[PDB]
Amino acid sequence: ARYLGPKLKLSRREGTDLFLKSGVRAIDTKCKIEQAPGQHGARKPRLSDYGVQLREKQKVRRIYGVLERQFRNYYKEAARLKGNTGENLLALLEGRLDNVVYRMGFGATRAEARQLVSHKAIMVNGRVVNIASYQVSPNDVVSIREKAKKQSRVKAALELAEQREKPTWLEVDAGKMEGTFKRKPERSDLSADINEHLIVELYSK
Amino acid sequence: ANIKSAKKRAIQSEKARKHNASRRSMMRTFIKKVYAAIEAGDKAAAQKAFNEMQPIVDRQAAKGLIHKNKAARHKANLTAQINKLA
Amino acid sequence: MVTIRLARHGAKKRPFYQVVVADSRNARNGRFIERVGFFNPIASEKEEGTRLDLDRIAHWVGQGATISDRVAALIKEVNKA
Amino acid sequence: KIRTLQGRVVSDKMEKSIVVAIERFVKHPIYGKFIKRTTKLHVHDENNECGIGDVVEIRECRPLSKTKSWTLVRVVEKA
RNA sequence: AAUUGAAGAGUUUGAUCAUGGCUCAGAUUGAACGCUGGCGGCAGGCCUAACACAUGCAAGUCGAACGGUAACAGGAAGAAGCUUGCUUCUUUGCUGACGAGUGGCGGACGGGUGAGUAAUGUCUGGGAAACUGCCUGAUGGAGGGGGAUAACUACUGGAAACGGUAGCUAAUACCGCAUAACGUCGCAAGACCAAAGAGGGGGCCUCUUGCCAUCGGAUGUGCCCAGAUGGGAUUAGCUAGUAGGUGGGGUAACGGCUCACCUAGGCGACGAUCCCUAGCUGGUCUGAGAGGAUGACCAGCCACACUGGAACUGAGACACGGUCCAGACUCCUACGGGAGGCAGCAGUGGGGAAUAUUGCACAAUGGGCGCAAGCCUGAUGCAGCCAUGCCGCGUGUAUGAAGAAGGCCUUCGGGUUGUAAAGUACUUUCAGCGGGGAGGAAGGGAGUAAAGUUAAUACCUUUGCUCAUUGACGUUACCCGCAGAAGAAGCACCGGCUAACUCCGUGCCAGCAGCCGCGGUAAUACGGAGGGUGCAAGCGUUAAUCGGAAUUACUGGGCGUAAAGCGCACGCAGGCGGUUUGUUAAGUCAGAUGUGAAAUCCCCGGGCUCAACCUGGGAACUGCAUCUGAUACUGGCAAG
Ligand SMILES: [Mg+2]
Ligand SMILES: [Mg+2]
Ligand SMILES: [Mg+2]
Ligand SMILES: [Mg+2]
Ligand SMILES: [Mg+2]
Ligand SMILES: [Mg+2]
Ligand SMILES: [Mg+2]
Ligand SMILES: [Mg+2]
Ligand SMILES: [Mg+2]
Ligand SMILES: [Mg+2]
Ligand SMILES: [Mg+2]
Ligand SMILES: [Mg+2]
Ligand SMILES: [Mg+2]
Ligand SMILES: [Mg+2]
Ligand SMILES: [Mg+2]
Ligand SMILES: [Mg+2]
Ligand SMILES: [Mg+2]
Ligand SMILES: [Mg+2]
Ligand SMILES: [Mg+2]
Ligand SMILES: [Mg+2]
Ligand SMILES: [Mg+2]
Ligand SMILES: [Mg+2]
Ligand SMILES: [Mg+2]
Ligand SMILES: [Mg+2]
Ligand SMILES: [Mg+2]
Ligand SMILES: [Mg+2]
Ligand SMILES: [Mg+2]
Ligand SMILES: [Mg+2]
Repeated sequence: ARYLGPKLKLSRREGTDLFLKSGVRAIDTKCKIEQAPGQHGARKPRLSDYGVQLREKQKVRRIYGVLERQFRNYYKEAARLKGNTGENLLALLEGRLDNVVYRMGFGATRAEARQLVSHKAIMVNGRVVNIASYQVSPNDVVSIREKAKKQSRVKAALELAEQREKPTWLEVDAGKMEGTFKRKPERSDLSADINEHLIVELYSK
Repeated sequence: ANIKSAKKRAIQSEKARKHNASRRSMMRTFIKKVYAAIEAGDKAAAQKAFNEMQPIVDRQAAKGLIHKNKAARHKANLTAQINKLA
Repeated sequence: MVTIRLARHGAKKRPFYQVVVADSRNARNGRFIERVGFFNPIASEKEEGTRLDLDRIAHWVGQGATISDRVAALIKEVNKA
Repeated sequence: KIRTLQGRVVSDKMEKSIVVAIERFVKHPIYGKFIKRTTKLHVHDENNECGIGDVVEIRECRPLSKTKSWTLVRVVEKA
């Protein structure tokens, strides 16, 4: 129900940084990021169009740490919701509580944010929520519980987030360890490297 | 019967069957008297038998042995037959 | 006869009652004539945990329908017991 | 109004009874073509007024025999 | 706001285009099997033998209808050891009560199953000739008598089951009589028809409740019609109560429902009859849709209750745990004769690829009886078992080059498994252990005060007010502490389709395989390994449905040569119909009204920490009927 294996294999297969490490070091100094894993990694056998769609889907899944059944349900919800299906899917993924905890800088990675959520360190609107997939809505306040404010993990994670592009759809107070989900991100707020139409097409087959 | 109330019900409905059968035989006998008098051609005897029967069918309808519609049917049929006779 | 009673819906350990008008011989969750409200015994604060169509209820009552004890208590409570 | 049906007498060989073919124009549920469909009704004809070929207006009534639950209203146009 | 909706690929050939079948990728399930398996929430769980069933339980209740008193728990009248307290007494329907019995109501519900049924069913919409316990509105009545009969007693028959005889006794059991219309019959005059008491209180009265009649309501049910609802024409004729009429009978009611007579009809290529199969619907799965497939759970309708048949009682049954008969089977027997029906809930055997506990509780909701208290309730609420599904979560999180050891490959340089381990620093969800602790408990019972009733401060009824209490689940949800990464990862695949490649082992063998195919020494296709890919507490396989299949083509295909124009023609039924005017308003179109159950789907919200689940309003239910309009087109009619 969670991927527990080596992390940089996933990035190396996707051929890009999935941000599955804290980012204290460059991912180059920890692995051969330009080479796919395994004995025949250096090879680069032509990828079919199906392969391209599959790899895009897997890359987004692995960024956010979502298994296939949950991800498929996300696609179904995005298709049901009014508007652009791929943008809806990205918005749903960004709304996850573990992802929001990471985006506010409380967790060094999304897996650390997930553990913070799971281990009951996170409050949404003053109430403990330990569900990683909980959907945060606009104007919600996400805070570190008082018992967890002394954790060195969280201070280090806030330091790390200081050295990333700050999301504009959130408002974090690193002193009180509180953040506000102002609005759902638009597509411009998310990376232009994600090609979500490929995921939509994959699931529409 | 396996259930106590079912055994009591069987006894009670047998008792009622005997009671009802006696009453129903009596009422049918009086109706048949009216019909026999009609067939013989005797109006006066037919009317006398009808006057005997009428309270009986009315009372048996009041007691639920027959529906009041059935008593009304017997009265109407016999009256129509008796009147169309002379 | 015609009764006004509670049909037990919802989920296990979390009952939700529909207030129905029914021939009393029918099953509790079966055939009914008209639904005239609901009662949520575990409704949260700010939630409307009871709604009754008192006009329809009075129409059926002035027409011979009896009222179960729970529904009678609910009618009294909609009128501030 | 009174609900009525109009149709062609196809048999009058019964005493006080006739058979009336009622015609309806219905769209086919699959192909969409409007097609003609016939309903045959045993109708009570007191006075034996109707002949084979007349067009009669009929109406529904209580059962009068095993197969009769319709009665004559009038002959709209005679044969 | 509530229709954001539509992908192909492989394979015929030396190659090509087309045609065309086969096959695959998807989604789904009451699944089963193999490998594996941590937790929880919610749901689901005999699809086969409508096979046979051990055992327990699934329908009672009312003493406020009645005679009563078996038992008890006492209040009285009379009684023995030997603790000066005391049993033990013995009696007594006096009292609370209550076994058996009469009586009332229930047992027609609830629950099960899908055998039968292709239309006495079901669905949608109309309808007329009906009955309807309990509930409810109105108006009146509610007098005065009688004969019994259980129980009980005595005797008596039978192994038993079950009876027989005689004598007592009661009623809200039963039956006359009276009374008798706005009831029934009758054109009318007339004639005729009912009933029951019981409880609480009181200086017979009053209150409550029950009883009878009639007409209403409501609910339920019976009946009728039209359209719809599988397959087969290598089933084309079927039918004599048959079709209709008249009269009698019959039913709650119309009706060949039945009978007598008369007429000779009735059904059928718009598919009758016959044969095969089948419970129907809301819906469910699939699909862009139109369709196709389907009817498990949930809800509506129907049918059935060992098999065949029958009626009785009753408001209601031709009656799952009633009666009678017959049959098969099982059992008891003293051999004469008797007993039984899990397709209620558990459960057993059996059949099967396969489907669970002989559990807890009436606390809640509902049902029966009761004035109530309450009793009953395998309905139901829960619990148990099972990864059967859906959903959620965990199995750690940082950091870590020594790019360690081993494995594997190697062109012998190295590459890879690799930040993966280890090491270091953290976090404790869930599981374990301790403590804390909601909500589903609304009522009901006692007193109390007012009314509101009366002769009455009384009974009783409504309100408030006080008291003490009511939870099966249950060691509940949930919350807080404790210890420590500890207790938690597998399954399929890697020739193309199709994401994922190499070495050794084998040598047309062993074997694989959905299709195309692979294997005969240099196999990414067999087998093991290393590496990898996809899913993940599951993963695969099989079965089965729709999709892809525009491959039955309505949407949406073809027929010169690929399969396909009858050898040719005439022609009935049928389909179709030049042009103008009038009329009609059937089709068609517009609006409205009724209906289209709820659930489900969809949209918007709301509740469970989220989700699944639950849930409030909407939309939708594309249909049908009716009414009112429109008149271009189609149809009818009239004139050209
Ligand atoms: Mg899961
Ligand atoms: Mg008929
Ligand atoms: Mg009586
Ligand atoms: Mg009298
Ligand atoms: Mg069958
Ligand atoms: Mg299609
Ligand atoms: Mg079907
Ligand atoms: Mg009867
Ligand atoms: Mg029964
Ligand atoms: Mg049984
Ligand atoms: Mg059973
Ligand atoms: Mg077996
Ligand atoms: Mg019992
Ligand atoms: Mg409580
Ligand atoms: Mg490939
Ligand atoms: Mg080899
Ligand atoms: Mg098709
Ligand atoms: Mg073709
Ligand atoms: Mg040829
Ligand atoms: Mg040819
Ligand atoms: Mg030719
Ligand atoms: Mg010709
Ligand atoms: Mg024309
Ligand atoms: Mg019209
Ligand atoms: Mg609906
Ligand atoms: Mg919410
Ligand atoms: Mg809704
Ligand atoms: Mg015209």
